[PDB]
Formats: sequence, structure tokens, C-alpha cells
Amino acid sequence: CAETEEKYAMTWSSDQQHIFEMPTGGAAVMNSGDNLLYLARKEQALALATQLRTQFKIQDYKIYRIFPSGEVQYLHPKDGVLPYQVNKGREQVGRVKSTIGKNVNPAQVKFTSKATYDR
Amino acid sequence: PALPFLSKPPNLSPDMPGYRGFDPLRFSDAFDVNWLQEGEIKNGRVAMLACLHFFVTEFYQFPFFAGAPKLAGPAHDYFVKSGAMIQILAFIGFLEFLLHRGKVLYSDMEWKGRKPGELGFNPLNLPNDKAMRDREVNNGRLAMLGFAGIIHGEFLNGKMPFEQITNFQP
Amino acid sequence: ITDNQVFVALIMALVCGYLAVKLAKQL
Amino acid sequence: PINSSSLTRAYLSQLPIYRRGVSPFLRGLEIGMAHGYFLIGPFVQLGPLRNTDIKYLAGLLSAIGLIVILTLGMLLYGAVSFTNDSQDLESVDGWRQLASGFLLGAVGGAGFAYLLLTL
Amino acid sequence: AHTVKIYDNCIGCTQCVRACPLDVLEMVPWDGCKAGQMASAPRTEDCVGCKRCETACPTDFLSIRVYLGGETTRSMGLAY
Amino acid sequence: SASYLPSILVPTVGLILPFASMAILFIAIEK
Amino acid sequence: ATKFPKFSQALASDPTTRRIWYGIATAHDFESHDGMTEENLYQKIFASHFGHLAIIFLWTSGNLFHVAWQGNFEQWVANPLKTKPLAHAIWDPHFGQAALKAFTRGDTVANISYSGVYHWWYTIGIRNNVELYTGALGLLVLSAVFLLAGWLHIQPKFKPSLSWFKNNESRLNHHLAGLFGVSSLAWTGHLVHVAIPASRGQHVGWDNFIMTPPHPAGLQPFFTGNWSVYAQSPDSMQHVFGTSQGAGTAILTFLGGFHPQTQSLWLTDMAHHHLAIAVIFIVAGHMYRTNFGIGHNLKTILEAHRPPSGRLGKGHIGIYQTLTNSLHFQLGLALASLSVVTSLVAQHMYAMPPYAYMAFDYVTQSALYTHHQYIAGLLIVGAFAHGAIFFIRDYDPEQNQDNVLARMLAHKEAVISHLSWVSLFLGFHTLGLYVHNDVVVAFGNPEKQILIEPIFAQWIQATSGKMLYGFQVLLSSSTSNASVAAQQLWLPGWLEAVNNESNSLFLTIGPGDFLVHHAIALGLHTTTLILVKGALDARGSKLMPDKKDFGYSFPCDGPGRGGTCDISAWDAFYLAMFWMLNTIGWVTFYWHWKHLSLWQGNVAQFNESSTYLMGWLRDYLWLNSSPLINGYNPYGMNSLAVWSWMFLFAHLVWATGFMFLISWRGYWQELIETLAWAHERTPLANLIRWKDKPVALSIVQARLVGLVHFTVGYILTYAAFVIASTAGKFS
Ligand code: CLA
Ligand code: CLA
Ligand code: CLA
Ligand SMILES: CC1=C(/C=C/C(C)=C/C=C/C(C)=C/C=C/C=C(C)/C=C/C=C(C)/C=C/C2=C(C)CCCC2(C)C)C(C)(C)CCC1
Ligand SMILES: CC1=C(/C=C/C(C)=C/C=C/C(C)=C/C=C/C=C(C)/C=C/C=C(C)/C=C/C2=C(C)CCCC2(C)C)C(C)(C)CCC1
Ligand code: SF4
Ligand code: SF4
Ligand code: SF4
Repeated sequence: CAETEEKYAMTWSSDQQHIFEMPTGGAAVMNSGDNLLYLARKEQALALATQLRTQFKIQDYKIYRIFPSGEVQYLHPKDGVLPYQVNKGREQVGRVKSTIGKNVNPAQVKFTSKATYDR
Repeated sequence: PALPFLSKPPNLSPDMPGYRGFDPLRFSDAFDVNWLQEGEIKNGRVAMLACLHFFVTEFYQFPFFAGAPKLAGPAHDYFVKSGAMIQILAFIGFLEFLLHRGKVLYSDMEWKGRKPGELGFNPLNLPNDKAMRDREVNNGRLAMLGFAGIIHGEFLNGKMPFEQITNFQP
Repeated sequence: ITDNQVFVALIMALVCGYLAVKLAKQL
Repeated sequence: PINSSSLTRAYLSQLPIYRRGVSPFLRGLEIGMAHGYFLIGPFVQLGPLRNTDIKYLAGLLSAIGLIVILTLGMLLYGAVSFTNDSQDLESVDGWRQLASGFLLGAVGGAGFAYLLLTL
Repeated sequence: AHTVKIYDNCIGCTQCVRACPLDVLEMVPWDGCKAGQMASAPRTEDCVGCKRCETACPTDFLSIRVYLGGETTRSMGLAY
Repeated sequence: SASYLPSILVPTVGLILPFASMAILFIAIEK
Repeated sequence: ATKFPKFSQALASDPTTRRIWYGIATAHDFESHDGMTEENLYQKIFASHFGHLAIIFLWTSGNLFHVAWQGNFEQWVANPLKTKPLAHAIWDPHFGQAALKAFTRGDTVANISYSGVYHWWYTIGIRNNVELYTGALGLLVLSAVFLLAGWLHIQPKFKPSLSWFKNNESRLNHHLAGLFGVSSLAWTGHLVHVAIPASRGQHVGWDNFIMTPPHPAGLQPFFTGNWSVYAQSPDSMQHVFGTSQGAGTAILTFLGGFHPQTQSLWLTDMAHHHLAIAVIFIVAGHMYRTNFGIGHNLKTILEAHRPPSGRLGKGHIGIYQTLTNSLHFQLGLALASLSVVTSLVAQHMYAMPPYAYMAFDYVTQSALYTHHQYIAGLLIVGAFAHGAIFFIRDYDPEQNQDNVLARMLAHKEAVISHLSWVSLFLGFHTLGLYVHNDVVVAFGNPEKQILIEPIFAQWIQATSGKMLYGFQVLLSSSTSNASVAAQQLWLPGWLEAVNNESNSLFLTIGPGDFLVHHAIALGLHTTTLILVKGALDARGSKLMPDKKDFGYSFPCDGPGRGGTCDISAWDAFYLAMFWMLNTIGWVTFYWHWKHLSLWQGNVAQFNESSTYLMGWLRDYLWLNSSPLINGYNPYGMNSLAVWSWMFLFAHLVWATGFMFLISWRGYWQELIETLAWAHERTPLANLIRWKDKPVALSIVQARLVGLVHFTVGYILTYAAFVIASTAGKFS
């Protein structure tokens, strides 16, 4: 709940009072000017981002991750840029030198606290 | 301390009553030395009263119900049959609401008054919690073992409680 | 066929129970 | 929303927990005063000893047989959860007073129903 | 957390990022491919591990591999 | 043949040992 | 270490209920903990071995104590045909009144011990309850010894070094000599000193076993090699087991065959038997080098077996490295060899019944066989399961550079294609012939059946003297080389047991033997198709070659690339456990319906009504469950009312398995959210909030728990039907 779990607060703006669909279920009123939406988990929120963005222009939208100590975060957008569009600011993490074909066998990782792909 | 081959610094304490420095199997580890103390005191007092029943099995105080003097074996079964042995569990329950007041075995032991002794049952009150405690526990411990020595005298001898002592040997 | 040997039995497996908790609280 | 109205709020408000201030021993003694009086019922008429004159005594030993288990569950839940010491029912001490109140009040309810099955 | 690692088959066709419903994966300009793009997974603390990326990963065999690691609150995806 | 011993051991291991052992294992989750 | 999985911090951070289940099911997975290296692994499995052994000897002291204290053992010794062997007594407070009249056997209300234990303790020479008490204390002491060692070798300076554990070289010098050779020799020291005289009437307890020699002259004029004196006067014919009438005094006579009266093997034959096995194992203990240096280096024994034919890769060079460093290879060979040993035990406990007055109680013999067959299949499936664990978490194809193992992974495609071929062939040629025979029998015509005589088994029984077929070959022909070659030694005492149709040795054979034994080979080849599949495709398939990276029991790969339900090496376990229960199913249905035709007597009831499937579902399941399912009626009950209850109970286990096997997680993972919504929202219970978050069971656990209910439901149903069926037609 709001006493111990992270509530995700999707904030966005529109132009017309349309009708979208909640990830809770059922239609919502969709305040035209600017509106927030407290949600439970992130897949609901970005599923609402796909719910709106694949319909029509809904941009300048992002969830503030309400965590129960009080402060916020900035999910989705992160960098005023759409994530599959390429911005030259995102520093890559999570790559290796080659394919799976050069991953070590787990009998070399055995009795060590490594992973089968680290090289 | 006491047991000679250096095996004596367990979780116990030397100023505890009944102390003569003896835990070879280190039961004082892991078993809450104060609760083991209160179980030793309570086992000593109820074994003490129980062997006092095996001391006053003489003709005095047979008030109209039993008629079965000095049985010590199925006398337990004689009053399972006669009833009111459930009832003394009720009465002892009516004691042990008032005595310990927390009454759960290891969870929440009522350690408030420095000694495993509840409410200060002492209407005479000539001694307080002095080293008389030190001579209570032995008078429980001997009251434990020979108590077994009575009931095992009912087990395999099966003859009589008191009639081993004069010249009576198998 | 007797009773005392049953007491001796539960003594020996009570001690064996102390070795069971004794081995159990080290691995 | 619905089933949160002021009759629901007023009825749930004066329950033996949500009411303002009671000592947790008496706060549990009201709980056991309900439940221990209750649990004599489905052991007298339907228990295994419902045909001797132990229709009523088996209600006591069976029902208190449930009661010590239920207080054991009370002490488990206050042992694991409610780690703080805020002195109310969300504490350890207030919870074990709630459990001791449930035990003494529940056995009191059992003996009360047992003595009220005299008539 | 589910460790998502993105290997060097990643030709940067962005079906991973457009397929992921969590924005754990972005695109990074990487001058090793024809498109100059290669995906990254910085925010794997939000990674469910539903492997909807590995469905829509049109490489030879799976540039992006989702190893099922630890299970936190968010990675378990429970509502409450 | 101490015939009374199952009337002691079968309840005290059949029911009350998976009560206090539930307590020891389940509090032992949080110890 | 912080919470629960005091061993894995990857699960102690989990807030769900998965920390409990995976905290349990990965507890013994010692190769994947926080920081447990090799010395900290062998020094834990070595202690837990001792804890295990002490659990075994606590259990056998359990049987010794209940038979010692609640059983009717010496009253059973008085009349081993008549009185039923009693198990431990009952204490139900649930047996109201009418149940207790259905269990009283004397003063006791005990269960009937359908586990063959009084027979084996009666051939050991236990003729009292006192020896059972001294033995039960004698194993409480031994379990205290083993718990002392496991506690003692986890004490820190007595934790043995890993170079001692890698004395792989010399365990075989000590197991084959000490564990196998000496103890079996010591077991002859029982059989010569106890079982022979207490079978020949002489109560040689623990007193006179040094003053009464088992032969009247012994060992001062017997280092001279006059060993035919120990096989001088056998126990010929006119003897009842236990008394001294009609019995000789020789010790090691190898007559061969059975008793005439108790239909069990001679204890002279077992004394000579374990003596010869003892000598041959002690000879086999002198096999390998040690600190002395007279033996065989194992590197010189696997290195030398590279054929110059060149077909078998670069030989076994690489195998000795991957047995020392491995464990799941060594455990795979251990469960393989123990499992074939169990199936050998099962195939000989009925065939050559060792224990006096077995094959006279027809329930204990029917439970020992089925017991060791289901345990046999469990341990084979363990050998292949740890085979796949070896190929994932333990296999190095760079130390196994083009080794025999890497050759196996090379031609694993041909292996799985040909296992799938023979399994397909047998599955169209058992099911084809049973549906042929069942259609044809169904159409008013049992004659138009396909019955193939299994002539190869009939010819092999003709090689062992079964003259009831008319082949007249090596032992059935009484004039051949082997027939003259042991004419005095062990043949005429043994061909009487072969040509007899009372005993369960070399049974008479119809085409039910043909069609069933093809069904069994179907079960073996399907089950090895699965196990050898997900043991050789355990490491990488053309669906996903990442499989070695994910460990053994990873769940799936998601819907990607068509869908990937159960790709892991754990699936081969998960499916070949169904095929294990099935195959051991058909083994024990076949055995049990063969012997419900022998023991009833109507062998024609089998051979006319087992060549088709309604012969099984009619003549065996529908008819022999009749004294089962009458275990309690609306007219009363009897002693079978336990098993007829358990039977029904076990169906409720079995089908609950389907709830986990059929219906998978994401149903329940979005149903627990309704339950947690309803618990959070309600009054009077939102106080009582969980600590571990309620989460439906993960899809490795779920398939596992559905498998566990499938096994427990299966095995409890069939243990109900064996015992209630034979105990209903007899006793
Ligand atoms: C002579 C010396 C000797 C002896 C007797 C043993 C004995 C044993 N060692 Mg051992 N060991 C030795 C020297 C010895 N070791 C040396 C020198 C080393 C160092 C190089 C080791 C290193 C070592 C390790 C590292 C381990 C052992 C283990 C074991 C135990 C094996 C498990 C078991 O009980 O199986 C018993 C098996 C049988 C009795 C036979 C099973 C198979 C047969 C063919 C079937 C049974 C026969 C018959 C048909 C059935 C009878 C049943 C009856 C009902 C009819 C066993 C107690 C293991 C263990 O568990 O730790 C204790 C273990 O992990 N040992
Ligand atoms: C002596 C033999 C032996 C030994 C040492 C091992 C040892 C091991 N096995 Mg194993 N295994 C064996 C035999 C053996 N196996 C056999 C015979 C089989 C075939 C049945 C298997 C099948 C098997 C599988 C499939 C897996 C292992 C795994 C493992 C490893 C971890 C086990 C673990 O943490 O479990 C923890 C302990 C438990 C889960 C407790 C067992 C409870 C089971 C699941 C159900 C029993 C409940 C019971 C029936 C309910 C009672 C109710 C009543 C009505 C019947 C460990 C090295 C695992 C592994 O290495 O993967 C990482 C793994 O996935 N084994
Ligand atoms: C009645 C239950 C049943 C049956 C018949 C089978 C049959 C088979 N399983 Mg199997 N299996 C079952 C339950 C069953 N399984 C269960 C419960 C599990 C656990 C999930 C498994 C797990 C399992 C695994 C893991 C594997 C098999 C495999 C196989 C095949 C083994 C090779 C063989 O015998 O081919 C002979 C073929 C048959 C016996 C098929 C039956 C013949 C049919 C009925 C005739 C053809 C259709 C007929 C003309 C009717 C027309 C229909 C009409 C609509 C026109 C065989 C098809 C293996 C495989 O693929 O082997 C190659 C394999 O690896 N099974
Ligand atoms: C159906 C219905 C309902 C319900 C019901 C109810 C609610 C009931 C309950 C009831 C109950 C549930 C009751 C209770 C009772 C009780 C009381 C009223 C009190 C009494 C008292 C007591 C119990 C006491 C005790 C004791 C003793 C005896 C001794 C000492 C201790 C003590 C003090 C504790 C309603 C109404 C809602 C509605 C309508 C319908
Ligand atoms: C996966 C894996 C594995 C597996 C496991 C197992 C399970 C195996 C199998 C195996 C088995 C399970 C075994 C079997 C064997 C076979 C045999 C062994 C057969 C043969 C037969 C014979 C040999 C017989 C014959 C005869 C007769 C009849 C009489 C006369 C003489 C003679 C003896 C010749 C291993 C560990 C290896 C490796 C790793 C991986
Ligand atoms: S990896 Fe496959 S999915 Fe991810 S970007 Fe390159 S192509 Fe698009
Ligand atoms: S892991 Fe599951 S969530 Fe994270 S990217 Fe791949 S698919 Fe989207
Ligand atoms: S069902 Fe769940 S598990 Fe089975 S394949 Fe599709 S995703 Fe992987």
C-alpha cells in the first residue's frame, strides 16, 4: 500500500477530453488540461503509455516514482527522448565482447562466484 | 570454578542458587539458563511434594474416598477411574493463572524479580531470598532422585515403598 | 516383553536425539 | 466506496480493536469474551462425546484445546510481525497482552458457556 | 535483479525497446553496426524478465539475453 | 509391555510436536 | 545468512513466499551456495552422509523396537504359516468402537507387518524378543556413533582435507575389501555361527558361540585343506526349519535349490555364498596403489584404453579427471549401479526366495518386489538426472578435448533418433497387438488373436533346465556338457526347483510374457529416450544453445521462438518420472497379475486372459479390487478398511497433482491478487497482514509439486492395491 510500497504517479497532459482505459480496468474520465494518476507497478504505467501513445499524441508524460520515504524519480522519458529513438547521452551498460559462442562453460564458473558470460 | 577438568565457563553464573559448577553436556548453552533454573526449582518442589506423598502414605489422613493404602502404582489408575484427577488439573490451572501470569514456556518468561520464585509465597517469612535458596535446591534435587528410587521400587521390586530399609534385600 | 528395556530404549534414543540436535546446529 | 458508509464506519469503529483506548489485556479479554463463549457451541452438539454426559465437558477441553493453539498463533504473529515497541497492539508487549487477554478471556468464555449450559 | 545482457549481434533494429513494456532497454549510438545503434539495459532493477524482448529480437540467435537473476519487489511484478 | 506409552507419545509427538516445531521453525525463519 | 536461506543471499532478499520454497528445495544443493568452495563442500556432504546413515540405523532400530515390543514375533515363530506377522500397535483416538474389533489380534490391535521382516529375522536366527531388544539398542548405539562422526568431522580440525577426499585411488581398496569383502565374510561369521545352528535346532546365542563350534571338528586339523569335511553331511529332506530333526551338520554344502518344506534357499548355500563373494571381493580390494605402491594408478587405467582402431575418439584420456573433479558423474554412476542392483534384488527376491516361509505369505513377497522395483526406477531416474547435472554444471569439453564424452555429445543426435525409433517401434507393436487382440477377442473370437510364443525366453529357460518346453538344450538335456559337468555338484537339487510349478522360479510362459516384455522394453526405451534426451540435450539444443548457462532446472525461455515450455534438463526428469511410474507400473502389474494366477492356481486364468487389455482391466483390476473396495461397507468394515481408505485417499493425491501439472501459474498468480485484495480490503483481518508476500508457486516448483502428488498418489494407490488385493484373496 501507500504506507510501505512504491506508488507510481503517472503525470501527463492532453488537449481534449478523450476516454482512455485504466490498467485497473474500466474507462476513465481523462481530464483535458493536466492530470496525474497514482498506479501500483511500472508495467501498468508504461502499458498506459502504450495505451495512449499508440492511439494519439499524448507526449510530455512521465510517472514520478513515489517511493514511501517521499521523493520522486523520473521513469520512461528519462532524457526528453523517446527510448527507441537515439540520443547521444545514454551510456551503454550490459554488453560483452561477442555472441554466446565465446561464453565460458559453467564448469569453469563452478565453485566461483562469477557468471557464465563474464569475460 | 568447580568441575575439575577446566570444562566450566558455560552460559551459567556462579551466584545463581543451587550452584555447584556442573554442566558437562553444556545444556546451559542454547537453553536459557534462567528458564532451566526455574524448571529445576519447579521440578524440585513438585517432586518434593510428590515424594512427600510417598512419605506420608501411612494410615493418617484417609478421608472417606480412597480406602486403598500404600499402592503407589495403579493408584494413579485408581483415581483416573475414580475421577477428580482431571479436576486437580483444573485447580492447578487455577493456580498457574495467578502464579506465573505469563505462563508460556520459553516465549516471554516472566523475569522481573531476580529469582525463579513467583509472587513471594511466604506467609511465615522468617527467611528472605538468602542462601536458604542454596539449601532449597539440594532439598529438591535429593527429593528428585530418591523419588525415582521410590517408584522404581514399585517397578521391578514392586514390594513396598518403605520396606526396603531395615533388612529387606532381594 | 518387559517395560524397563523400553525406558532404556527411549533413554538411548533421547541421547541420540541430543546428538541429532548437536549435529543439526553446526552444519 | 460503497460498503464504507457511516453506518459501516460507526459499526466497525466501536469494535473491540478499532475503539479508541483500552488496555490490551482487556482489549483481548473482550475478544476472548466473544470467541470463547462462541466455541463451546460446535463441540457440544456435534462433537465426538455428544452422547454421554460429557456433552458439555468435551466442549471445555476441546474448545480450550483450540484456544491455546489460537493464542499460540497470536504469539507467533506478534513474535514475527510487529517488531516495533509503540506500546499499542502493533507492538510486542501490546500484542502479547492482547494474546493473554484472548487466553484468559477465552477460557472465561468457555467456562461461562459451560456453566450457562446448566439451565 | 534479472541481468539483461546485450551481445554484439545487436544490429539496432529497436524491436527490443519497442517490445519491452518497461523501458529497461534504450538505444545507444554505437559505431559498430550499419545503423550505428546498439541497445543497452541500464535499469534492470525494473526488469521483470518476461522475455518479451527475446521474442522480438531478429538477430541470428538472440543478441539480447535475459538471465533470470534475483527476485526483488519490482522484479516479481506483484501489484500490492 | 508398557502399554500406556503410545497414549503419551502418540499425542505429544503427533500433535503438540507439530505445534511447537511450527513455532521453532517459523520463528527460526526470522532468527 | 541474514534470514531463512542462511545459505543464499539471492533468496533472502526475496520478499515473496518463494524464499521459503526455494529455501527448502535448494538447501541440499551444496554446489550453489554463498561461498561454499570445494573443501567446504566435501566437508559438508561427508558429515551429512553420517547424519543420513544414522537416520537409516535409527529406522532399522525402529523396526527392531516395534517388532521387539508391539509385534508377535515369537508367537509367529511358533507357527509361521498360520499367524500373521504383526507390525507396530495402533493408538487411534479416532477408532470409535467398530474399528477396534477389526484390528484385535490377541491383546494387540496392531497392523499386520506386510514387509517380510519376520522372515528375514527368522532366518537370521532371532528366535526371541530379547535378541530384538539387544539389537535395537545395538543400533541406537550405532546411530549415536554415526551422529557422533558427522558432528565430529564437522568439528574444525577433524574436517578432513580434500586430498583425502581425492584419494579416489584407495576408497576402492577399502570399500571392496573392508565394506564389501570383510563384512560379507563377517556375515558368514553370522550364518555359520548363528543361522546354521539355530536353523538346525542348536540355540547358539551369545554364550556358546566360542565353545560350540559349528562343525564338530574344526580349525585345528583344518588349515590342512581337507575342506570337503565342511560339506560332508547336508540337511537332505526330512527337516523343518528351526528344529534339529532330519538335519546333518555340514556348514558350507552347496546343494543348490530350495528347501522342500519352507521353499527358501538353504542357509548352507548362503554361508558358502557370502564366503565365496567375500573372498572374491577381498581379492578385488588389492587392486589399486596407496602409500605402499603395489596396485594400479587409475590414470594408467583410463589412459591405456585408447584403441589403436581409432574409432573411439582419443580414448578415455580425460575421464579420470572428470570423475575426481566431478560429483554428479560419480553420483550418476552410484545411482546407476545401485539401481541395477535393486532391480536385481527385486528380480531375485521372488525368483529365489531367500527367507524361510516366504512364498507362503503371498502379501509380503508381493510388497518387497514392488518396493524394490519402484525404488529401482527412482534410482535409475536419479542416475540420469545427475547425468544431466553433470553435463550442465560439471562438464568441461577442454579437459574433455574430443574425449569419449565429447564423442557422446557429438553423436547424441543418432542416439536420440534411434531411441525414438525403437520406442516408436515397440509402441506400435505392443499397442498394435493389444488393440488387435482386444478388438478380435471383443468380436466373439479369442482364436483370431495374434499370439507370438516368446521362444527366446523359453529357450533360455531350456538352457537352465526347464524341461516343460521341449528344446532339450544345455541343462534341459540331461546328457549335454553342462548337465554332466555339475551332475553331482548343484544340478539335481536345483532342477527340481526349476521344473516345479509351485515356486516362482523360471515361470511357465505364454504370449503374455511376449506382449508384456515388449511393453516393458517400450517403457525402458521411452524413459531412456527422455532421460538420454535431456541429459545429452541437457547442455545445448538447436532451439536454445544457451542452456548450459541457465543451470539445471531453469523454467523456460518464454514464448519466444515458437514457445519454450519445459526445455530444461529438469524436464527429462519431470517427464521420465511419469514414465518411471508407468514402466514400473507395467512391471509390477505384470508380476502381480502373474502371481495372482500362480498363487490362486489358475495359470490359465492369466494365459487366456492377459493377451488383451480387457484381460487386465477385467480379470485383474476389476476383480482383484473387489476385496479392496469392500474394505468398509454400509454394513460394517474389516481389517482392510485402512487400505480401502488409503486407496481412495491416494486417488485424491493423484488428481491434485493434475491441478499443478495441467493448469500452470499465471492463472493463480492473478488469483492470489484477488485473495490479497480481499484480505487487504476486509475489516478485522487487515490487521493480520502477511510478512512474506503471497505469491503463486513458480513453474519449476509447480511442475515439481504436481509430480510429487503424482508419485505419492500413484505409489500409495498401488501399495494399497497390492496389499489389499493379496490380503483380500488370502490371509
Ligand atoms: C575398511 C575401511 C572402510 C570401511 C568399512 C568404510 C565404510 C564406509 N565408508 Mg569409507 N573410506 C575408507 C575406508 C572405509 N570406509 C577410506 C580408507 C577412505 C579414504 C580413502 C574412505 C573414504 C570415504 C568417503 C569419502 C565416504 C566413505 C563412506 C563410507 C560409508 C559408505 C556408506 C554406507 O554405509 O554404505 C553401505 C553399503 C553397503 C553395506 C553395501 C551396499 C551395496 C551392496 C552390494 C548391497 C548390499 C548387500 C546385500 C545384498 C544387502 C544386505 C541387506 C540385508 C537387508 C539383506 C561406509 C560406512 C561414505 C559415507 O557415507 O560416509 C560415512 C563417504 O562419503 N568413505
Ligand atoms: C543419494 C541420492 C541422491 C543425492 C545425494 C541427491 C542430491 C541432490 N539432488 Mg537428487 N535425485 C536423486 C538422488 C539423489 N540426489 C534421485 C534418486 C532422483 C530421482 C528421483 C533425483 C532427482 C533430482 C532432481 C530432479 C534434482 C536433484 C537435485 C539434487 C541436488 C540438490 C537437492 C536439493 O537441494 O533438494 C532439497 C531437498 C528437497 C527438495 C526435499 C525433497 C522433497 C521432495 C521434492 C518431495 C518429497 C515429499 C514427500 C513425498 C511428501 C511426504 C508425504 C507422504 C504422504 C508421502 C543434490 C546434489 C537438484 C539439482 O541438482 O538441481 C539444481 C534437482 O533439480 N535431484
Ligand atoms: C495414453 C497415454 C500415452 C501414450 C499412448 C503415449 C505414447 C507415447 N509417448 Mg508419451 N507421455 C504420456 C502419455 C502417453 N504417451 C504422459 C502422461 C507423459 C508425461 C507428459 C508422456 C511423456 C512422453 C515423453 C516425454 C515422450 C513420450 C513419447 C511417446 C511416444 C513413444 C514412442 C512410441 O511408443 O510410439 C508409438 C506410438 C504410439 C503408441 C501412438 C499411439 C498410436 C495411435 C493411437 C495410432 C495413430 C492414430 C490412430 C490411427 C487414430 C486416428 C485418430 C482419428 C482422429 C483419425 C508414444 C507416442 C516420446 C516420443 O516422442 O517418442 C518418439 C517422448 O519423448 N511421452
Ligand atoms: C446471528 C446474528 C447475529 C450474531 C450473533 C452474535 C453477535 C452473537 C454472539 C454472542 C456472543 C459471542 C456472546 C458473548 C457472551 C459473553 C458475555 C456477554 C459475557 C460473559 C462474561 C464472560 C465470558 C466472563 C468470563 C470470565 C469468567 C467466567 C471467569 C473469570 C474470567 C472471566 C471474567 C473472563 C447478530 C446479532 C449480529 C445479528 C442478528 C443475527
Ligand atoms: C547420463 C549419464 C550416465 C548414465 C547413467 C546410467 C543410468 C547409465 C546406464 C547404465 C545402466 C543402467 C547400466 C546397465 C548396464 C548394462 C549391463 C551390465 C548389461 C549387460 C548384461 C550382461 C553383462 C549380462 C549377461 C550375462 C548373463 C545373462 C549371464 C551370463 C554372464 C553374463 C554376465 C555375461 C553416466 C553416469 C553413465 C555418465 C554420465 C551421464
Ligand atoms: S538486438 Fe534484435 S532487437 Fe535489440 S535492437 Fe538489435 S535487432 Fe532490434
Ligand atoms: S526482460 Fe522482460 S522486460 Fe526486461 S526487456 Fe527483456 S522483455 Fe522487456
Ligand atoms: S508458458 Fe510460461 S513458461 Fe511455458 S513457455 Fe510460455 S512462457 Fe515460457
